[PDB]
Amino acid sequence: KQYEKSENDLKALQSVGQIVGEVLKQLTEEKFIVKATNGPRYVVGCRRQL
Amino acid sequence: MVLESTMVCVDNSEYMRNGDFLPTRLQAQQDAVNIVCHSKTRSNPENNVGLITLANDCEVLTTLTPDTGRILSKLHTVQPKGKITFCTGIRVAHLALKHRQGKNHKMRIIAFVGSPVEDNEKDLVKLAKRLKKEKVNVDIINFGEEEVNTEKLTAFVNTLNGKDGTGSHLVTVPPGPSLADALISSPILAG
Amino acid sequence: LLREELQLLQEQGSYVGEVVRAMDKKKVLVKVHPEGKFVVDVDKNIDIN
Amino acid sequence: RRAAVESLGFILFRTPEQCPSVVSLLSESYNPHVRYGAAMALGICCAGTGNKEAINLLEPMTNDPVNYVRQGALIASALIMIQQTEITCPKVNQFRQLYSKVINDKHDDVMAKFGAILAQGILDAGGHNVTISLQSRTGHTHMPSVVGVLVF
Amino acid sequence: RPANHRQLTFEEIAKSAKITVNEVELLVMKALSVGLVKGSIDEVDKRVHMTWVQPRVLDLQQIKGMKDRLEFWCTDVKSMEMLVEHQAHDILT
Amino acid sequence: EFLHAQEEVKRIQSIPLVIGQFLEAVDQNTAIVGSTTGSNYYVRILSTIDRELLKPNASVALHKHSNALV
Amino acid sequence: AVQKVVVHPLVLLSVVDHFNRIGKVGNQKRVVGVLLGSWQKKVLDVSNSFAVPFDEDDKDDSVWFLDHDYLENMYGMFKKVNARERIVGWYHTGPKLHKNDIAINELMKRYCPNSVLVIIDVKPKDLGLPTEAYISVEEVHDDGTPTSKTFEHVTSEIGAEEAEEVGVEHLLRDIKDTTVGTLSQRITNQVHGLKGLNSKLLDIRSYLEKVATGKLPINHQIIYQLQDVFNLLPDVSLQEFVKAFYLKTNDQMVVVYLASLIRSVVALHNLINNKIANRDAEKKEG
Amino acid sequence: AVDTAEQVYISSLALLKMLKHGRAGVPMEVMGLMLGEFVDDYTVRVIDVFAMPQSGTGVSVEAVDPVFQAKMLDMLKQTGRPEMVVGWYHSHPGFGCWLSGVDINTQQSFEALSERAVAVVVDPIQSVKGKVVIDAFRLINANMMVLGHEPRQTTSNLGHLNKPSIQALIHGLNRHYYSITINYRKNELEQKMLLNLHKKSWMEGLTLQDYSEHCKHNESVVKEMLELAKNYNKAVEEEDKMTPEQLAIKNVGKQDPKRHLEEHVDVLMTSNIVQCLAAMLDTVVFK
Amino acid sequence: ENSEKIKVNKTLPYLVSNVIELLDVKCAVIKTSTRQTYFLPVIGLVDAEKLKP
Ligand SMILES: [Zn+2]
Repeated sequence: KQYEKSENDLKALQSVGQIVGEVLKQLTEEKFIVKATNGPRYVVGCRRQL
Repeated sequence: MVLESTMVCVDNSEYMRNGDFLPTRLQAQQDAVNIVCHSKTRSNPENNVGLITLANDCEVLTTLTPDTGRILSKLHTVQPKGKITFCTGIRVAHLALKHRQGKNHKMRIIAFVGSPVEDNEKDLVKLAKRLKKEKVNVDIINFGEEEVNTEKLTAFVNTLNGKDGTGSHLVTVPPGPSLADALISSPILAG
Repeated sequence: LLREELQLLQEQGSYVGEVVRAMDKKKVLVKVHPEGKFVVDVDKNIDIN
Repeated sequence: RRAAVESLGFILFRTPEQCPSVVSLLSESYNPHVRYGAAMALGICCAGTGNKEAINLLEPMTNDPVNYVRQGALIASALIMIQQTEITCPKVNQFRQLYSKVINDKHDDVMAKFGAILAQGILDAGGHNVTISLQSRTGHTHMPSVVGVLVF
Repeated sequence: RPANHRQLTFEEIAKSAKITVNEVELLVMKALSVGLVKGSIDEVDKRVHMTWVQPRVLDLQQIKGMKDRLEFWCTDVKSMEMLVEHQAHDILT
Repeated sequence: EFLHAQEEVKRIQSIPLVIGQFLEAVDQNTAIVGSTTGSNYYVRILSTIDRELLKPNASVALHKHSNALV
Repeated sequence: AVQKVVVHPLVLLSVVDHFNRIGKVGNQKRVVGVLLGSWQKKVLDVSNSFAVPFDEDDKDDSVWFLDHDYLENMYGMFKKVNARERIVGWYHTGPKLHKNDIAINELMKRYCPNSVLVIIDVKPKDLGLPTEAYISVEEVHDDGTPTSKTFEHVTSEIGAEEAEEVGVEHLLRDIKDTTVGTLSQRITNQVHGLKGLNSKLLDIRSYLEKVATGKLPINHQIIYQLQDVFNLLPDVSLQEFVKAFYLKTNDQMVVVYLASLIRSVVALHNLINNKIANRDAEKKEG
Repeated sequence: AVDTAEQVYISSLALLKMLKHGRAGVPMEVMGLMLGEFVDDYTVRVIDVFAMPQSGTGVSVEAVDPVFQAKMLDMLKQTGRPEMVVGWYHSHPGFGCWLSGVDINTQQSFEALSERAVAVVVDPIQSVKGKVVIDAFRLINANMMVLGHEPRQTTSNLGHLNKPSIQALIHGLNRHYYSITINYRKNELEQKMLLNLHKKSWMEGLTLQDYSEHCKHNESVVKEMLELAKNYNKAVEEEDKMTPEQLAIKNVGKQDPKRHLEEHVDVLMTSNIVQCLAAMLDTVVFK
Repeated sequence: ENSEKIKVNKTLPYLVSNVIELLDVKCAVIKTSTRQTYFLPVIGLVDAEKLKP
């Protein structure tokens, strides 16, 4: 169980941090316009199950 | 571990609905399917077994699979009512075993006949020369009743494998209410 | 061919900066936009005058 | 397209005054392939002749930002000057400086300066004693000349 | 009647149906109520206008008229389409 | 050739667009924009943009690496 | 019911390569496979498809095979990789439909509630629109037929998707005459006349054929019905259908005066710019 | 190392499977295997593409389930064509498509099974209509850096490789990676029926239908946009008559002063649509 | 497992930060000292008992 939980940790070591932001408004069906909270604005896209 | 693909053909014809055999004909032939599937499993685990019927339509209830769990499921609620269908039963079983993958495995089929059939002798002799030109051995295990001292099946197995065939047999039905193990006790030895 | 010169847009960018005053040895002093100051070089085409 | 415009000199080597006048609009085409076969067509058609219009057209062909069209320009500029010295063209030393200029450079690619060493092999081949010719005294076209440069 | 100049007046209705004048309106509005006619009525001439006929079982002369008029439409469509195509073909190119 | 070249130009946007604001323009096919990264840039522009749509002050899409008007 | 089905190019190429799969056995085999899609709306969506084992012999030609287990495990694979995607029906090669082409749907109605089919043609001799699609309904007749269970066509086309646009529109590189405007439609203007003609040729051939053979086929319900529908709507009347032609004059009017006014002025203005830059560079050049 | 001529064949279904599966899972790199036939030394022929299932919710991580291998290849054995695996693929969806560290990590483990199993990268973002962008690669060792790496037969392929190209980091990954040319052969049956589809099926069913619908437009809807056209071709015009005046005023044709233009040509093309579909009226309506 | 946690923990520069909140749809939200807000669905080598905003 030590090997199990630490192997779960071993698999979990590869996750990536992700940027936190807010959506200003929706441009098109796929184009989205957000604002990063630390700084600049951006133009982004979504996933397919959102 | 001899190479075939044993195609069991169930008998859900309407004359199998009585109890002249031990509880019910369905249950005795169901345990016959049990012993032949475990017998061909111990004969080879490589080979696989699907089932087919001779009902209103010869339905592929099971694809040719090595596991017997779907066999155990489909031997229940079989709807044992309908006219017998034999002549295109050969054709549907043959093309079902031309839907195989390893064609070095023998097209071995077993047939369960417990009802009077209305075959033409010329149709079954076209089937005889057909299966001569198709490399198929079928041992037919008769059940129930027919035109008694069953007819056209002696003719079909005799015209099937003349001149060193030795692979197709005809297990006729014993017309006595006997245990199913006594019915399969000679087919469990050989053909 | 002018439309096929699109590998030019894909290269890089360029800064806008404010000049305080030049000095000797063909150089100037530039305070770019938010940052400090830089003693930089001229090209071949522009006049120091 | 490359071989299609390479066919021009191999069908019209009997007269060399034609091909510069008709490929003077193909030399500046859209892709490097038509430019490349165009350069090689001017190379194979004006090979045995001290043309000036061929050197005129092939002069800015060494400047295009694709490597192998510059390479084909090097091969064709070797073809224009078989045993040519200082009166048929002033471009003899002007290209002898050029091939050494591009081979002794480091930052140019291999496909660029492959033609440079190849052209220095061409310009000095046989000790200048032999040259190439698709033409004889008898009017008949010299067959292994055509076949050798064609497969080349 | 061949469905082209077929606006029927009161007279042939009152002659066939052998009913009087002020009953043919009931007669036609009954069929309009049912829907086995899809026309309309003027009454300055008592012309009951016909924009309808019942689909009827194809007989031998109906077979022949079907094939003949169908070909009549088909060859006209073809002959005019070929002229359109050939007249503006070389600008398609 | 020309229309396919026009659309081969159009691979530029597609999903990494950053938003600057239009500030000035030098002349034809050359402008000045200041990003929301605080600083200010001398950029080139695409021949796609209808030039009516600009030059008070417009939020405009920039490329990330090249940082040019799109 | 269904509004229309939307077929993507991927499934059609997934039929062509399937014919390439079974083109080596050759002997007697139609192409048959299983359709995948998404019930979007009353409109239908199609994304993917795949194969199935199937064969059919000559004597007692009702011998047909649909592997349930292949469907089970491979649909398990496709559901495992994509949960948005699920089954919508099946397809086959479709020269036409024959008599045995009801039993496939009557098998897999226990998978999709409305198991829709797709009839294509791998041989593009069809100068019509491929990817026909039927759906089975019942129309129980005035003659007291017990249950007539007939496939009926719902219209179809080829839809669009952003990535498959990149794919198809790069895989062509072949033909572009459109320069989309007054002439992107004229090729199809030849097509609409000519492809009314082909259908009408099928019509007259059928009409001549029913009298000869079928023993008295003639359609018996939908011949007289839809024939009188045909014979109730060729309006060639001349009372105000003539008087649509000053609206035709009005159609001419706007475009005539827009062209005549503005076209000449724009071309003239460009002549002004050309001749100014011609003579003012001529006096500097020469 | 010891190289050969660089050449990769395709199947037409492959590219479509690549774009669809790399689009449907876009922000995470989606694993997929690649299936074909090693014909010879220098050409490789992919003929089939099946995508891999996904797992836990993290970028670039990849796996090969062997029971999925057995069952998928078993289904393709009972499908008409069983053949040999030839490699794999994924996407680099936001960038200029270089194989990452995880990519070379699964490559050094995957290269011990097959020599020329080529890693391929689709990108459904940096391609719009005139790019695939097909992008395949091949790993180099580190043991053979004592020896050379440079036979490169059929030289055209390398000089072609350096043109479709950008970066500082691709330039940093010409080590560990040398690409390979990809080209396309098309069935004229398939080409002609895709031409059928996309030059005939953009016209709609029975083909009279939408052109008679344009004929329906030409007497009910067109007059409203004709009113819009006439109002535009008054309002734009009384200020674009100031334009040649001001051309005479300012200079001979200098830099762009301000916003507006003529823009009339587009409105006239819409009027040409009006007249052509009015021409459609006589043709369709009569006979 | 120790090889992987050697490959992660021997990266001796640890950017310090502050846990902003703690979602549960087991998910922690981070503002670093550079003031960049980060999301992570996977927490890592600390326990949710020892964490507070
Ligand atoms: Zn990657």
